[PDB]
Amino acid sequence: SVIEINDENFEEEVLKSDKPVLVDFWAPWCGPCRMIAPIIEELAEEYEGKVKFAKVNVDENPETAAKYGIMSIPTLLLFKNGEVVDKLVGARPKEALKERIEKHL
Repeated sequence: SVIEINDENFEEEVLKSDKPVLVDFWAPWCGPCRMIAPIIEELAEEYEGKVKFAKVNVDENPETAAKYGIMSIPTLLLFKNGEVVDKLVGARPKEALKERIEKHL
C-alpha cells in the first residue's frame, strides 16, 4: 500500500528504506495529482514487497519540498539507498512510471 509521509518521518521512511521508494509529491488542489493517484495505487499492488510508494502533501510539508526543489506538482522522485535516482515532473501514464521503476530493480 501507499503511505503518507511528512517532514518528520521522511528520513527514516524514505532515505533509510532498504528498498526503492517512489515518492509522489502532490497537493489537494492539483487536478493532475488526482489523475495519477489511481495509477500510484495500481503500481503499489503490482509491486507490493519490492517497491515502496509514498505520498508527500507539499501544502503540509515545506521542508521536504524545499529540500528537493519541488516547485511544480505532481513530481515523482524515485529513491534508492538514500539517493534520488529518477525524477518525473508532470502527470504521466502507468507505463512511463513502470519503465523508470523497472530500470532500478
